Amino acid sequence: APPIEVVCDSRSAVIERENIMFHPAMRKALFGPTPSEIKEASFGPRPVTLYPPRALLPAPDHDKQRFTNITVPSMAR
Amino acid sequence: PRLIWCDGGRLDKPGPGNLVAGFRSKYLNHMMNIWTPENIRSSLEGIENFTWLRFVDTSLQEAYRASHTDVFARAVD
Amino acid sequence: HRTAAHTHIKGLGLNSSGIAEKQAAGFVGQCAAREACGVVVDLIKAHKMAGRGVLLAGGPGTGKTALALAISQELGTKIPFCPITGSEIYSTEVKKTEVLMENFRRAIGLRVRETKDVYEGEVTEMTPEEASTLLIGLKSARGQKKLRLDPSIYEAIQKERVQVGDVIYIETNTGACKRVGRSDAYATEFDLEAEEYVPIPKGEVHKKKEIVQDVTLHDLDVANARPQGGQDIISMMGQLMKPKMTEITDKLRMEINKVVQKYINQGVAELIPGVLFIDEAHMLDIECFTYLNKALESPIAPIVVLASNRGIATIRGADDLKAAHGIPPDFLQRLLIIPTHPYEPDEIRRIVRIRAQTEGVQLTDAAVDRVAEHGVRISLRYCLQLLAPASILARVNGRTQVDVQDIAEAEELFLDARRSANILTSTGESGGLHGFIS
Amino acid sequence: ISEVRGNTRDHRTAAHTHIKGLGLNSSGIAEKQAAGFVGQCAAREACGVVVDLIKAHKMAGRGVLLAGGPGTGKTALALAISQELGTKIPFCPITGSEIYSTEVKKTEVLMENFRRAIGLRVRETKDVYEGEVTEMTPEEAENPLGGYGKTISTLLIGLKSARGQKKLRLDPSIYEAIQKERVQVGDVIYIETNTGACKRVGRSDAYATEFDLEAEEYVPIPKGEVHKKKEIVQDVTLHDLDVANARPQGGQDIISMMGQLMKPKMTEITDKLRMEINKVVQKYINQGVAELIPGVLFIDEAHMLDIECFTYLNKALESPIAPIVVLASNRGIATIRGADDLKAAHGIPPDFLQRLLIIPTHPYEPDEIRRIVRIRAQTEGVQLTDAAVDRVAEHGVRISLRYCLQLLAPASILARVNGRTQVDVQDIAEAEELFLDARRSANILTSTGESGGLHGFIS
Amino acid sequence: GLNLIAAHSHIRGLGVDADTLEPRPSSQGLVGQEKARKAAAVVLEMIKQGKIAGRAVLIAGPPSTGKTAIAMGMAQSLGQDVPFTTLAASEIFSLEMSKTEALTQAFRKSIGVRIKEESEIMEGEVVEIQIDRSKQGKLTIKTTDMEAIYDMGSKMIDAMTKERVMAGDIISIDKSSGKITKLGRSYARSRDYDAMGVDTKFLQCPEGELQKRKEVVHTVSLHEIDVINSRTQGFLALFSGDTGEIRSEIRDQINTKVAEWKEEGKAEIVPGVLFIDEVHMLDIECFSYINRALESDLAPIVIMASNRGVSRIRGTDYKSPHGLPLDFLDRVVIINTHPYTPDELRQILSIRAQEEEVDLTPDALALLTKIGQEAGLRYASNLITTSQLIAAKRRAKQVGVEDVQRSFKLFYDPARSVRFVQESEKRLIGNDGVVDF
Amino acid sequence: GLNLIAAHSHIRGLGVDADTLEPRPSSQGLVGQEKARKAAAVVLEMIKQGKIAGRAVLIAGPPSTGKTAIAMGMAQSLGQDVPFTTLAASEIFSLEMSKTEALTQAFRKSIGVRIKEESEIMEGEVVEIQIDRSTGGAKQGKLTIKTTDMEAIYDMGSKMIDAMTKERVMAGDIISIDKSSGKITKLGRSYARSRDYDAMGVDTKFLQCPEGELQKRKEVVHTVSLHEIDVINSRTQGFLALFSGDTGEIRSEIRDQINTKVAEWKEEGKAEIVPGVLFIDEVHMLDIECFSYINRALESDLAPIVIMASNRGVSRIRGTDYKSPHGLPLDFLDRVVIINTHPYTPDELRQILSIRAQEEEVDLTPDALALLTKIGQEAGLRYASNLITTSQLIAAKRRAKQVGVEDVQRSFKLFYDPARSVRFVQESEKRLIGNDGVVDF
Ligand SMILES: Nc1ncnc2c1ncn2[C@@H]1O[C@H](COP(=O)(O)OP(=O)(O)O)[C@@H](O)[C@H]1O
Ligand SMILES: Nc1ncnc2c1ncn2[C@@H]1O[C@H](COP(=O)(O)OP(=O)(O)O)[C@@H](O)[C@H]1O
Ligand SMILES: Nc1ncnc2c1ncn2[C@@H]1O[C@H](COP(=O)(O)OP(=O)(O)O)[C@@H](O)[C@H]1O
Ligand SMILES: Nc1ncnc2c1ncn2[C@@H]1O[C@H](COP(=O)(O)OP(=O)(O)O)[C@@H](O)[C@H]1O
Repeated sequence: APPIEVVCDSRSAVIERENIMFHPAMRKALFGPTPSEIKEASFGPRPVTLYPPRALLPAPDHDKQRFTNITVPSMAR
Repeated sequence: PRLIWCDGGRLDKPGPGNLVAGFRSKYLNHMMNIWTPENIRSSLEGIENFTWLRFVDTSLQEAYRASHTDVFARAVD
Repeated sequence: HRTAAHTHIKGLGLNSSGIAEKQAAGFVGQCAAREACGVVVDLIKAHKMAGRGVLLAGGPGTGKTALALAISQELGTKIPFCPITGSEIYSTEVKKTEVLMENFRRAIGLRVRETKDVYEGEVTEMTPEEASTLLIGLKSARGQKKLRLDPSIYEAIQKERVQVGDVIYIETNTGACKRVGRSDAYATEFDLEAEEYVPIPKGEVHKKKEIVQDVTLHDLDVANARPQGGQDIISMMGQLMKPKMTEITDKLRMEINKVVQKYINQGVAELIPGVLFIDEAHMLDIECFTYLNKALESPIAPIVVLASNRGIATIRGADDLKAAHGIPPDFLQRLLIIPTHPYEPDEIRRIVRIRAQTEGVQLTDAAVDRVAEHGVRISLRYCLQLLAPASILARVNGRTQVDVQDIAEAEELFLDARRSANILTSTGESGGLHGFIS
Repeated sequence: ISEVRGNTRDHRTAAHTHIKGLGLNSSGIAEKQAAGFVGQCAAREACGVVVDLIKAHKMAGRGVLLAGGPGTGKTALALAISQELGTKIPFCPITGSEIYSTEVKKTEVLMENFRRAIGLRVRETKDVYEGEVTEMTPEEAENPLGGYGKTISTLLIGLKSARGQKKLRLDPSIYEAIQKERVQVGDVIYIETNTGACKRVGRSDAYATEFDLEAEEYVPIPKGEVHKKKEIVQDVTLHDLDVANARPQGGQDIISMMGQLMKPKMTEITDKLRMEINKVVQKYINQGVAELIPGVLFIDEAHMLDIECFTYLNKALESPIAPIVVLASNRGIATIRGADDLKAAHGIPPDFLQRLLIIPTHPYEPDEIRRIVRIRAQTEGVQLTDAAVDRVAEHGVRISLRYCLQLLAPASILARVNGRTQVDVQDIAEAEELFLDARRSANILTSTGESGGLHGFIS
Repeated sequence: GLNLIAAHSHIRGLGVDADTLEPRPSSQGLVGQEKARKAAAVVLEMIKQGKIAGRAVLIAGPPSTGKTAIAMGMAQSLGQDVPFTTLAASEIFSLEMSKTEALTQAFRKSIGVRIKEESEIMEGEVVEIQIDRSKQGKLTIKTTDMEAIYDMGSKMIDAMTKERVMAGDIISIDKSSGKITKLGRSYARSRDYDAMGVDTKFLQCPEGELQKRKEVVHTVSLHEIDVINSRTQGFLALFSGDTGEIRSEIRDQINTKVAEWKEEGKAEIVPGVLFIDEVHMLDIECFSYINRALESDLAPIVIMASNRGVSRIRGTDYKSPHGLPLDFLDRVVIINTHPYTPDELRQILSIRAQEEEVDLTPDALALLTKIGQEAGLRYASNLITTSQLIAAKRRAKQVGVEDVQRSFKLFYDPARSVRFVQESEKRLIGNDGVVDF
Repeated sequence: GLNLIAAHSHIRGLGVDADTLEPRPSSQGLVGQEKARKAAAVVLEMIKQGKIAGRAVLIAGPPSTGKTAIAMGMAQSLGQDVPFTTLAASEIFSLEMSKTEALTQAFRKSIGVRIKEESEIMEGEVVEIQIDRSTGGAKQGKLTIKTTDMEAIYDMGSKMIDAMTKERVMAGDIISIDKSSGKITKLGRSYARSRDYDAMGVDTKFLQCPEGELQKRKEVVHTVSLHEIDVINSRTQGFLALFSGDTGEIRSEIRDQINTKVAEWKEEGKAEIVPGVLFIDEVHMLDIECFSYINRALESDLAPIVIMASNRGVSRIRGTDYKSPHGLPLDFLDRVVIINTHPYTPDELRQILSIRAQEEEVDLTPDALALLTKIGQEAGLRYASNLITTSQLIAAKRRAKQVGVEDVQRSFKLFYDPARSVRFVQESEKRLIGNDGVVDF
């Protein structure tokens, strides 16, 4: 299921939903840097830091099925 | 409704009608706070409470950022 | 205006010389207890108090908590008053000697005066001046006005989605901003945009008002321990990361006293010591009368009005000692004990009249005697709980005032505890298929 | 920065300061008044046999009980064993009221204390290049790759320690260290040998004044070698291996950077992990690298363990890798705490008691209390006359042993306040009324404290 | 100003002679308890010496006799140097940490580590940030007296960038570590902006020399070192309370390093005082740990109080003197107290009068002495405030016989409350039944 | 579909008259009980008044005498207006939180706030959508819609075109563009474009075009309790807690501030407070630690009326050891007002069995109904009400239409009433585990 949301019919409720339930600072901190940011950090004249210094997503501990639930038949069977 | 979720039902949204939430935010998070660097710098010289802060590898700004973010943003730091 | 069990209590009803007068301000009789509670109210207002204990004796049915609400409305809205029962001290997240200190820190009050300068109005331009400072013109329906912003409040405007002509609400002092909506002059720019189109405010742009407002020290303790509300976004998980009550150590309170005394010495805030009303103190066990005997000896502790109705009972948590009031005599010598005597039959009728003219239920004098008969012969809490159903049996049968017949019907529709015990024992004789299961 | 004080480096007097060992012969026969003890011959001989059992590595799950009344010397024998074994063999002195936790089951803190009691000694080597960087000078290759710019075959680093400097030729894939760690001229680094990726420690102290405000840590020059080929003995308890395999210390993600950021919680450890760690430690012993060293788990006050704990102790002592369990019980016929049914000896269940080598402990003679008083007095430094020694021995025989060892500190204070240097009879006769024992306190409590009234106690 | 007149406010130290240990009667608040105060003076003089580790001193006696008064006198007559810890026994029974660890932390708080050092800090108000985009830069800082221009090289320009320092801030640099700590803005730039932000707090300008060096004497406890080394950012745990069962290997490493600091002359160990108030609330599961924690070198001189007579021990079902097990009472030393003569009661009420600035006629003082002899101290001391307040209601300066009799008439002493309960048993809920008239 | 016949699916209200409060003997399901239903009618008419505190009415009586029946009648005779909350008194003993606070939340769940504010919505079939994404983006576009009456063209903002490709509005959908927020709830599909839908099921519902104007204002009425606002103002996004129970100890200053703002909402006329009903089923399962809190939560202005039901006679109180009537302490029995019920006369038993038979639609011969009344005289209502459902099925075994004596006498033969079960236990002692012994033949 998706998480329960609030049906409140103002614009502020939609803005607060898209700033809490999505909250792009944590998404940027979790997945990593934009390739434009990689280019401007790797063609510059001086070394500069990145706010996600590497991709902070943890490595999944199951190789064939990571972070989803969507499986498929197995050529084995 | 748009009264509770947006206007003045939330005790944190400092809209009109929720006249407390500006004052309470400022005078609990920045004036009367024991982690602001002004209220640390006066208590660092002996038996007092932030005696130890000189010896842990921090600074005043390290402690002040560490005492207002989440567990998330502190982990990104 | 809805009736509670203590709606008719307005104040203690004293003289100018501190002498109680009968049938005053809602009370009927009960002279010495109201005189003693008046002395208690004067002690709280005198500000020479760093922990005093007041116990209220007397059985159930007498007016113990009516005295406490009389004190709470005698102090006013200014001085804080925290009523907690004994059973609220038990938790599953903190120890029960820490919820006591949380109630003591909810008792003390800290009053701060502010002059909030609010800014309603439509944004006219968003002009970054330096290359930093960004001017904003706030157009009202009375006139626009320029405004120079700090480079940190602009990063709070910019997090909100304010673009061209959104009406906003800037706090000047606390720096708090809210986007109210899009102004109706730019309403039909497109035709199915999705905003909240609100009109331009037809007042000032710079409204200056002052607000007196209170803060309890427990709120200071919580706001200095853990980040609260504003930037605490990881709490939406819930399991381990929720704002669980944590063991606030003595070092944190010992520093918050330093900071609050600093802001009192600057003349910013004012200090007001409060009242902690712990009701039904027999539910407090001996692992808390040990801690109260220490925590009342601080130079910061508020006054504690304890209430207890029991006789010589067993102190909870230590089954091998009996004591008066359920209070250990280690602690009972601290307390100022006030008696609360029962009610004479000529002092119940006035309670019936006052409780009747509180609910609006008017009734003849031949029924006041019957309600007083049930008040003498059964109980006081029961006779006062027949004035409201009998009025329901009054306006249904084509009447306005309550006669003897409606109360004679309500005494059969609404049995008390005593006659129900008699039916439970005598009528419910055999324990079988159609009997009660003891 | 930190100012050093030139004061006297003394030590503090505890209750077991004077104990310095068992004081045996070369044949095991005890000798009275030696190394702190006075008398107590058979118990010291049996504890010497226990010490020999521990140092002989034949103990693999034994159990030793210390009976005897309170104030007779069980903890004294325990500290004597711990100081006799030394420091390089572990010793974990838990109590009975320390297994009760609120994060784990109480049959788990026992197993973690077993793992604290076992040590593992590992002998290895350490090969590092060390010191402050002077040059980072590349060298152009002989055959550059077509289609690229620079082609560098060997990168040169000049490392300068505090004793001698050295030029170093390296494989060019040190560059990914140097760009990621920001190593410059004047930064001490160490280069390992198994991988070869340098990690900066800090800016040196010689370059602490080229700028004025731009400051970080200014670590000094490594005052040692430039090519360490140094061997290391390393002692790790098996508790540390259990913790480091169960809860990993340093990770690179969000949730392990919340795990070390939130509070560390004791968690129960599954038995497959312990079985695997035992199976691999017993393999590295057979390779001849690591030495297993068993220690002592002195569970003091063993009558506080309830009947649910001895059941787990039977399993844990039947394990092939287990230390000795020196219990300490001072009760006679007692009710076991868990099952309130059986009145057993010592608080120990009769099933568990058969495993235990029961060592007795006898009361002290009325001419040995004065020798203990003399040793305790010359331990603290408090000197006193012989009639004072006889009076303290009188109080020791007639009242208690622990009470005559506590009339030495207020007597010394009143002595050097009154204006003397040694303690006489008058100071002890004055200090005996400022510090009552338990007996006269109970006499005042019963006689004067008649009943609960105004000026009375609360029964 | 967060300091109101409590019960323990007139006791400014122990009040004995420091030369020959003679407890003169009326000195520093305390009155007439000469033998117990002499014994507490001997205890205090072996505390400040600090050599003899881990004793245990029980203070028995009836209630309302002065067992916490002598403890607060010993707390006041040590100063801020030697620590002290007021822990009532019901604080130990927690739901996040067990009894053993929450009582170990009571021992770990009462031993201080004292270390003296030199703080090389730099206050200053920023005037002009000058960055040379060529790496180098120049910082201009001023105080109320001086003004200087310091060079900057590469990376603290980036620290300024990460801190967003504007012209007008109050920065502070710890040059032994090198990290910018922005303290806020100055009052000279409050006229500049109009709508301030949230984070900005205004401060005065720094005064004096820029480079401030000062010898400061830090004193931490071992509990501070234990909690800081618990987890990564664990320093806020000792303010919050978000810590639990700390492992024994951390405490072992910390005790080893404190011994190593004492060897190398960096640190000085100052043993202190643990005060376990109302020790009879501890169960046997706690005394079995106290009997071992008083054995190590790092153990404070424990002072404990008690009230109860021959009572049961909590956790078990057998009576014992003072509510303590006898294997623990063989280890402690006991200082008994005694009830008060009326000659001492009169001047104790006089001291409680002059503390609360309440004037008393001598007849009222004699009447209040008789009330204190017939009811106790805690009821007699609670009648000074009430008589003063009733005198304030009828507008009289000095309290009199009438006001004290009024206060005795209104409020009940605990001697008459028992007769009030036993007089009317049918209405108070005894154990089963209520009449309700 | 989720309307399976329960043990109380025949009660359609309290059944009493609302003009003279006369309990007419057979209406809306509740049949037979007269004096207790009149007292419940009086309590019900003083609930909807609102001008009374939280008081306490104790429905005491023997087992199976219609106590949950009267409570469910009062629940059905209020509608979805005044908040009725059931609370079996063993939901309080939790582990996520304490016990007194779990009781406080159940008090706060029954004080509604009813506020009424307007929205602007749009009905109508989409005629066509054109979106100018040409590399371009969501910049401009035209939306042509219609009702049966209206027809219109609108131009769209960027943050509306991003909601049109979000819901994938086709040419023929029946959408509801809430204008103030921008959400799109497709009410269905129009019938007239049934050819234009290929990626749908073979069985797919189709609506008609909406009738009336295309731009109208709705006066929706919301009603949320104080516990709702308490859980909302407790975390960052904390309303999920009241759907997952993960709320903990809510600090009391939040409840105090919300009790202040509700009064400030009432005095400004923006709101209205509706006191609800809290039904504490089986109140004898509370220890004295609960009663020492219910004695004071029934004191404030904001307290719902508590209705509660007790079976026990003179029994012990949990937590303590001393007995008391109804399992309740006497200082709490001073607060409550007791309604006593009575056992049922046999003709009332017969017509209650008649209502339970007509509810499940089971045909009965009058001889079988007489036998079933004779059984219910000796074994209670629950046994006979289960024999009805058993006897219908036993008649359906042998392919019959109406049940008879030959099926009630089989249901009475297989399924023992509890009196004969107690006799079976008393006459089979040595094999049933009493406390100690097991004998095997
Ligand atoms: N002097 C009084 N005048 C009017 N009503 C009173 C008076 N004393 C008591 N009451 C009534 O008593 C009831 C409260 O009893 P309470 O004090 O709560 O008993 P307890 O404190 O034992 O629970 C209230 O309904 C109030 O109307
Ligand atoms: N043989 C001994 N020689 C010297 N001192 C002793 C001896 N036996 C006991 N003591 C002293 O007696 C004191 C109390 O003995 P203790 O070890 O507490 O008994 P237990 O082991 O029963 O607790 C200790 O301080 C110890 O110094
Ligand atoms: N010798 C004394 N001189 C003056 N005041 C005293 C003296 N002894 C006790 N008091 C006062 O009596 C009160 C009771 O002492 P305390 O130790 O609290 O009794 P308890 O031991 O029963 O707790 C204290 O508030 C203290 O101020
Ligand atoms: N007046 C009534 N009208 C219709 N059915 C009733 C009536 N009274 C009781 N019942 C039926 O009897 C059964 C028992 O009632 P209930 O209130 O559940 O018993 P208890 O009070 O023991 O919970 C219910 O299933 C209900 O259907």
